[PDB]
Amino acid sequence: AKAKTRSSRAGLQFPVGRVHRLLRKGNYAERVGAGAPVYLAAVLEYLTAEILELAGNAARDNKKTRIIPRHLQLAVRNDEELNKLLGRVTIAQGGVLPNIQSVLLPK
Amino acid sequence: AKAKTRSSRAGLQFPVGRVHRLLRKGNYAERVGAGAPVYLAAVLEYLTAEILELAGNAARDNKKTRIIPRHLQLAVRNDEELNKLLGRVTIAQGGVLPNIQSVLLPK
Amino acid sequence: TRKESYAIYVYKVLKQVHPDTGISSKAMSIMNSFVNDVFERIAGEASRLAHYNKRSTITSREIQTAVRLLLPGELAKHAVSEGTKAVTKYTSA
Amino acid sequence: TRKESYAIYVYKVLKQVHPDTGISSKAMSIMNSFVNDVFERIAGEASRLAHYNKRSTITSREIQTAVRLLLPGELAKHAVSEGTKAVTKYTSA
Amino acid sequence: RYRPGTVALREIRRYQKSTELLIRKLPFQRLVREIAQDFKTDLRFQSSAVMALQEASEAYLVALFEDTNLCAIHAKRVTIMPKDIQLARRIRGER
Amino acid sequence: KPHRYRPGTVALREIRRYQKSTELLIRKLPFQRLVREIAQDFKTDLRFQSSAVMALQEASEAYLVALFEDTNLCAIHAKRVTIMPKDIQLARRIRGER
Amino acid sequence: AKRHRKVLRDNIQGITKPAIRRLARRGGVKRISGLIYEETRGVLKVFLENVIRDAVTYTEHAKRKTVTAMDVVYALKRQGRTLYGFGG
Amino acid sequence: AKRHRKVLRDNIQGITKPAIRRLARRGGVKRISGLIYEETRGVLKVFLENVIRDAVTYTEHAKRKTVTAMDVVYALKRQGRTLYGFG
Amino acid sequence: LNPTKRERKENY
DNA sequence: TCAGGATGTATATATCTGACACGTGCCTGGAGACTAGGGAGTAATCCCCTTGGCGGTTAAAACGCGGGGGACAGCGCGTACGTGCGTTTAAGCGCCAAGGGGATTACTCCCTAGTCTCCAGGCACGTGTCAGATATATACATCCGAT
DNA sequence: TCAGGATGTATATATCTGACACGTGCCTGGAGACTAGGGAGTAATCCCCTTGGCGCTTAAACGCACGTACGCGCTGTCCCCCGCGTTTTAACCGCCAAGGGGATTACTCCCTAGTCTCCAGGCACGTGTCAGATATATACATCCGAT
Repeated sequence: AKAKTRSSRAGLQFPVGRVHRLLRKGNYAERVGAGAPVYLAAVLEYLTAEILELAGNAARDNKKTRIIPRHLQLAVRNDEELNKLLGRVTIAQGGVLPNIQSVLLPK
Repeated sequence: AKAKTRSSRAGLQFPVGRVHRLLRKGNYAERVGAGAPVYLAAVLEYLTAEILELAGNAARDNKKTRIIPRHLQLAVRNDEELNKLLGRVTIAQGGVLPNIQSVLLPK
Repeated sequence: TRKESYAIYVYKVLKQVHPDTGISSKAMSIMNSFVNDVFERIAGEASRLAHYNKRSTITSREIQTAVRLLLPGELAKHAVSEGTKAVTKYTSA
Repeated sequence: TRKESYAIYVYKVLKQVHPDTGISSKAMSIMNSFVNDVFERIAGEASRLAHYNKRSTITSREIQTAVRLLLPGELAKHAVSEGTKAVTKYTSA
Repeated sequence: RYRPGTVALREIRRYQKSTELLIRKLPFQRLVREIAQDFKTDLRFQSSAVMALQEASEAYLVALFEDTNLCAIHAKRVTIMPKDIQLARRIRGER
Repeated sequence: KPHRYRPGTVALREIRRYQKSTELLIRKLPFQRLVREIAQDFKTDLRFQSSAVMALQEASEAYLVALFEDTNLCAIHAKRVTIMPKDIQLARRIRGER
Repeated sequence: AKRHRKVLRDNIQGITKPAIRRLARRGGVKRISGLIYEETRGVLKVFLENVIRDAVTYTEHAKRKTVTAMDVVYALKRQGRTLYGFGG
Repeated sequence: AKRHRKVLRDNIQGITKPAIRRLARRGGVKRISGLIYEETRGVLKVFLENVIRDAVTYTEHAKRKTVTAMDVVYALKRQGRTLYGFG
Repeated sequence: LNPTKRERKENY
């Protein structure tokens, strides 16, 4: 017959066959279900889309049309949610979000 | 022929068949060697002996002939290496190591 | 010399949220590493959950609970909603 | 019923080291939990170590390497020495 | 009667020797049930579960109070204050 | 008399110009020399790549910046404005590294 | 006029002032301010919220309605505060 | 007389006062003391020792002689401080 | 090198 | 300082209840073939990394100086903690009632996975380019140290 | 308080390059049979948890009152650290040599694991004891605060 990719069937963008292979080859368990790759692909797709949206907003705010690690760092640290998710992670070439203790400022 | 256990012919006391069973049916790798259970049993036996000897020392230091979680806590926290290995664990019913800051004492 | 990667897929995702912006290569590597990290975290938690309950299989229930138990609150809500709708669409179609 | 314990082996090691003492039930449970925790740490590190090298076999080499990675300082040295002693005695016998 | 601080050092000696529980049992157990009410209705709790929760809470609070005391001593004081405890938590990646 | 800023303003300008860029603040050759000197730690003569040293320097600088932030907070906590070795020690001990 | 339950006390205040002081002494402090009590109550409430949330997630995954000690141990280890003694 | 080295001040001295001061400024401090420049070298040397120890252990197990960026990344992740980017 | 019997603790 | 109190601190006794030793069986680890595929050893190719040395540009780094302001020491002082005593109040401990929740323990099947067998079509790699991000200069408007 | 400087901040502009688009080969994801075992449903059986209560003992928790000592504000007085000018030197490219190390991409093949079949020794569970550790009292010794 004619092939219908699982990514097309589920309506996602991320691969589902590749995720299935990774589950079956990383020996996480003896047998993987048939909806687990789809669920995992959807979750990864959602997280990627959300962080990319924040990064693009930051890039526009910086008058640039290309995401960079600094923009990723700003997107992650500026919201209290991806900051907690990516707590221990150090994004290379990220820098720090700027703040100065109010005590240090002059009169 | 007569059967002798791998624990005995290895010289150890900790079980080797049980360790092999766990390694196999633990989803750690597809296929398991034949010296890894022996090595793991030896290491577990060494660590157990070390901590037990320290605990027994503490127990006799308090004039008692049965190791209790308090003595386990005391031995673990007084030995620095075991303290680093078990830095993040909390032995239940272990109490705390006695310590009063020098500044707080009276003049 | 074939090295699997997520660059094509994250680029397809990017080109529908912000249909005009681009992305540099170093940022692309960072995103690929991020996706690998999240995948590994979720898969490992699901494996441990399956081990705890004597189940020998991983399925959508373990994936969903691993998501709900790793992602913080409000983010996990949307993550599980989207995962569920994708799975239902896959099963129906 | 029929839950595996390690308790008898811990008591055997105790009666080897200090042949006049004993262990309360809470201490025995704590020690069993410690053995299980360190076992799962070593096994997980060995599993990841084998997966990193495109290797599909747990063996004594990466058991030793996981021991060296997790145990700090003198513990690693003594444990490695004892493990090698035991494995060579086993193969010889 | 006694000069100030004498009873304090005495109580520190008392409570660093013991291994018992410090928060009352039933008040903590009631707090646990009440705070677990919101996540999901009609949850049961067994005594071992509640006891493990209390052990964890006591250990956490004791370590926190050590950190707070060290912060207070660092600032040339002996009394602890919410400033000290806030600094201690926020420097540990919690706040 | 020539123009001379009061003590503090140049420091504030440096703060707000270094909290905005992303480069590396430790020089690559000195850091690499230090790394290879330490690398007689549990082996002998070794070969390092370039990405290895770059990653190591990234992690090192991130760690040091975080430590300095915690130290600054500790120094402010004592109603002081100069960081001190006691601040370093307190901050590094509360985190659990000492 | 007391058919309703007008009489009731808050649960977080069940963590008494002398209990806070006992914890403080075992920590090794010598003088306690007046606001340590409220701040400690807040901190304890937050910690319990997190741990119990994860434990309940485990239990409801397992299709049960009782939070077991082993489930609490799982949640606590996940938070990163492994606890020895209650099995596992 | 001079075939002996008599050279190479310690490599930890290569982490200079202004580099330490730049790190401090990015941290956000205004006024610095004079012994910070020694305490920070101590802590840096300790951190590097730990990370390099783990990386070299991974390299030795892999039976190579080259420390790889992936080995460094694995060492950092084991220590508990993940690094996105390299690898 | 047959490592044996390390810095055993002293009192308690 | 010394005697007056208050507080751990050893010590003998009785209680007990928790650790330890002992028999059963059943289940799992061991002996013993049989086999196939993972891994060790080999050969070929190419790119990266070493060690010792050289030459050059040019920003940072080292040094010195002067001057301010931030630190640390004292001096009150007036709270806000402590310590102690009396008294409620709640923790803990028992007991009553009936259920549901749950964890084995033991069969049954359905169905949903893994396995193999082709076979096209996703995707990774190797090719262009041109649009975005640079570095440049300049005018400006915008805080900072003295009236 | 107002005029006098030094410093980002915008502006516009020529340049570099590294994202983005396109075409091919290869491998792997999908379609399609076949099957077997994991898990879902059922249904006994025993033990724990719940939600209402009730009555009792006995320490802790609370409240109240002196009453110190210490946290805080002010003042003083150094001295140490920052800002700035001046050298100089070490990083940073660019180079050169040869060879080794590490990744691929095939071939080969031994040997060491999993997979079975039996089969007995582990070891866990259910009992029945004793002794190590309390709890009281009880006398002893041993700081601490006020005359």
